[PDB]
Amino acid sequence: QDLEFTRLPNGLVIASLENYAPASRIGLFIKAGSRYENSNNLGTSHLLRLASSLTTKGASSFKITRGIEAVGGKLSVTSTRENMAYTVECLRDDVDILMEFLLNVTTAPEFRRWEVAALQPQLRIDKAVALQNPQAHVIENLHAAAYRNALANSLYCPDYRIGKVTPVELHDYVQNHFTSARMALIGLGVSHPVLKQVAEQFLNIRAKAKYHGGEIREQNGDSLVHAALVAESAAIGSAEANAFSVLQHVLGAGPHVKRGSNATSSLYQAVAKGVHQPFDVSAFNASYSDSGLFGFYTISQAASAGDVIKAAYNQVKTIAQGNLSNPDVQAAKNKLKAGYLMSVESSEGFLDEVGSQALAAGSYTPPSTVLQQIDAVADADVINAAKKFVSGRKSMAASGNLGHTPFIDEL
Amino acid sequence: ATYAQALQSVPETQVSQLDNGLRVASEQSSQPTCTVGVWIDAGSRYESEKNNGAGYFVEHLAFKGTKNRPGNALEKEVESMGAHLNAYSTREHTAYYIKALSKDLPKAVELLADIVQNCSLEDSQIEKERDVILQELQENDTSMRDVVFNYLHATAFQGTPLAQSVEGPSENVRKLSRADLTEYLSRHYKAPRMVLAAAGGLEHRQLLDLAQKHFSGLSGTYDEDAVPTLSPCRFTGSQICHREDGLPLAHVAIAVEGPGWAHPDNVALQVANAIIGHYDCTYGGGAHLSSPLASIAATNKLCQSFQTFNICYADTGLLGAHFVCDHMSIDDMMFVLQGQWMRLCTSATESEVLRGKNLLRNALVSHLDGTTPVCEDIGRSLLTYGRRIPLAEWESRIAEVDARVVREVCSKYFYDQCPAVAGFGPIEQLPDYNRIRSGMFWLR
Amino acid sequence: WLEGIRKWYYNAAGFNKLGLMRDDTIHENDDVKEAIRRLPENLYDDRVFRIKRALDLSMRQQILPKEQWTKYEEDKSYLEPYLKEVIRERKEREEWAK
Amino acid sequence: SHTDIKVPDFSDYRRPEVLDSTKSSKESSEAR
Repeated sequence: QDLEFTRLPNGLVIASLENYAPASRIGLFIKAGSRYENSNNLGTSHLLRLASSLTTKGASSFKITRGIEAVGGKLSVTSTRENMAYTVECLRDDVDILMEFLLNVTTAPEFRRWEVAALQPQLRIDKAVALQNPQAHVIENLHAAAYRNALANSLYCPDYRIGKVTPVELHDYVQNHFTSARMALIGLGVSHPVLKQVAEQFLNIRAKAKYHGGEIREQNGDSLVHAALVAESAAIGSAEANAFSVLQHVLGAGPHVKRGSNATSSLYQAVAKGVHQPFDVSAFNASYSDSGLFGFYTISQAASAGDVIKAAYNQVKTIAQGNLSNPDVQAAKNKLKAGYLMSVESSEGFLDEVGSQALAAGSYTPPSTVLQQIDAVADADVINAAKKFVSGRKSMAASGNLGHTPFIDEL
Repeated sequence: ATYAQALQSVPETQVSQLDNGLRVASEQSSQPTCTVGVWIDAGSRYESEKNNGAGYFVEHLAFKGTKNRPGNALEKEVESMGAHLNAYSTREHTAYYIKALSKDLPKAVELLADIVQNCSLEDSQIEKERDVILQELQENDTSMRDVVFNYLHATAFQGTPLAQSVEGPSENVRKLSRADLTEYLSRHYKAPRMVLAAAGGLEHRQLLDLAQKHFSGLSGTYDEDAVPTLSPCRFTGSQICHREDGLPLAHVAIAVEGPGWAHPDNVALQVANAIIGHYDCTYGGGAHLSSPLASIAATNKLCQSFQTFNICYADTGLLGAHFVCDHMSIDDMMFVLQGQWMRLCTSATESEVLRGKNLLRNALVSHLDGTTPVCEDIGRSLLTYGRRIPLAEWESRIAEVDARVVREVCSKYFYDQCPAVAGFGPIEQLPDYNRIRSGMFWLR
Repeated sequence: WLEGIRKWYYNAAGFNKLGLMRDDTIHENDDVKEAIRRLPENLYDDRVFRIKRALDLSMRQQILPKEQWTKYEEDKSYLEPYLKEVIRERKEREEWAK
Repeated sequence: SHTDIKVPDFSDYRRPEVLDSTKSSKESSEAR
């Protein structure tokens, strides 16, 4: 079948693709990420990721939990700095139940304060777990430096707001962003007019990422240095941004082979020529509706990172000068064509690509057309892309034992 | 357009076989991508104490050069095509596979020959990866989870190969030879014991033309007694208690003897585990969850995590659970965990069984989403069961379940049995095995 | 008339003579503590004083003047809105098991 | 390491019915 798609006069979107799968899948995306938080109501969105499965006007927290598990369904939340996502899974004989539970969470939650207060310390858990993975320190402390207010906001609540988030801020945040204009309802293995029936019946309701640059240095006790160095980018959808996406793979954005030596990654090889001590490196490419970021992510030892980062910085530098050949670029295209299609292979990874476009575009982009956009990329744009990285103002962030780590200006 | 009618429209699986004994299968879909790989009936179970770790050691060098694609030349063709490449190994089974596009099939198959067939195993690389794997063991010494299961199999399956690890001891890693591997490869990698299989946007017929092109050259025969066979292995009831108070948390794992792959009561048990479910401290349901174990654990904070596993081997397996908890909270868990098992052995209701069944339905469906896990399900099922089972037949087997089935089956394999137990960390509070064993029955 | 009878019974009971309200007196119980826990700090911290004052009276075996006694029409049912909620939650837990 | 950990021989103490590593203990558990 083909992906249905439309829009409501209230600005709401619907899609549908009856894949004939046994298990349906429905996902309500939205533009209510963490960038929409001011300095006052921080940690709000982290509470909302957990505020699902709470009391509603349509049902209680107990009915929701068991009513889902009785049919063996699923309920999961995903967030980005821009977008949020409420998603379900179930069998297509059980769609109508999960919707009634889904919308009561989204549309009309009550957020009774005691349930909220019992939920606050869960933040300390979900945060500190995900910060075991050291990248989450770096990336969060990185966006705090590159950008000022909006996209610099953390997905994860800071420590001082714990037990201070009110229901008042939530309902405000609900009413201020959970609007039909910002939403995009999506369903797979499901018919189109059903979601029309649901949305018309129920969902029919009512800052800038200013770049600054800078640097963070989180000295900690750990033998490995985690570090990143980036510059301002192009927003998603620009052909300019596709050039970075190509440039990302030219440098090598992680191994394709298990335990491979990353033979084609110009960075990992360029570092290997200088360094002979365990390391890792890869291309970082973040994109957003207003802006994005590009550069590379670093892992090294405490007494060798100062060599690794310079080598990566020079490899990008040579490519900006003009040192780049077509087949190298053609290879990165074949990678990018693969990275996209392999992402949307599953129902889930597909589902993220559908509504992201739907919120960021007035229509779904078929993947075949995306492949055409890849081929449209010129090698010179990829070079001018690298020029921006070198010439543009930088943003930096690290964590570890920084006894030998340089700064921006030394690079 | 119901659940059953979607099961009806599932693509039927193709199969075939080469003259040299090799098996072939596939599933066609409308995807632009495709996953293809090889699945072997080889692992550490087939290994002796002196070649313990070989099958894991080969996992490195298979992607480090061949007779025709020496060195890293192999890696360059994969990354050139944008595909991925991956491997894994188990105590029974080993698999290499490629994740690539629909058009790039004939090169994917081309490599999987040259990987299996012509692995040069360069002596320089043999010594490099020797150092690497000793570095991996030091890392896996910290992955406390992997330690427990490795300790667990050591005790359940004493005096047998299954007690071994996939990686084997560091000694054999140091005391290994090229000759030991050529013996291992020339013995086990035979077409009859192997499987090629795929899934995605391809066709079965396309796969055959490449199999004969490449895989016709395999050794489809062997000497009178070259290929070993697997006897049953001796489960035993035992405990291992690796005390380490310096570490802040306590991993635990208890289990019993399992049926095996092909035994039909595996279905009923996957429900029984699913009734108990699984938990981490990140799940937001908390007290209101259905599994009264998970409900209690989130309430009283008896733990940070637990789960329910059923590892299935050729004619036996492990059945039990894993859990993490503070050293002042173990005795409470083993008193509730065993309670739920004995609860089911004595009295379980259709509602919660029905709750468990609906979970098992979704897991199989949700697990089969993507060309990769599908061809995994093809590969091992053709090795374990000999065929593949479609979801229609799984559902049919589920349909024959009710409360009566669960009470009986759990009573066979939980009630008053001699389990295996494992611990690692401040396990001082851990009940001694006669108290564990005391709670494996009731006085009711 | 019954309203007049309800009123007389209230004064006959006498927990107005100790300045208490009705809901201050209810039997401590699982469904109740849940409801009490959900009270706000203002209303709760008032409940504690209405009680601790009353106990200080019964110790002395005294009461308050008529000017401070609780009036029938002023008998606030501050706890029932939260309590009837809890009992509803309980019956769902029971009904869900059945 | 942890993989170097192996159980010693208990066969001096094991019951005679369960001294064969190659057989399934279940068949005589009912008798044991």
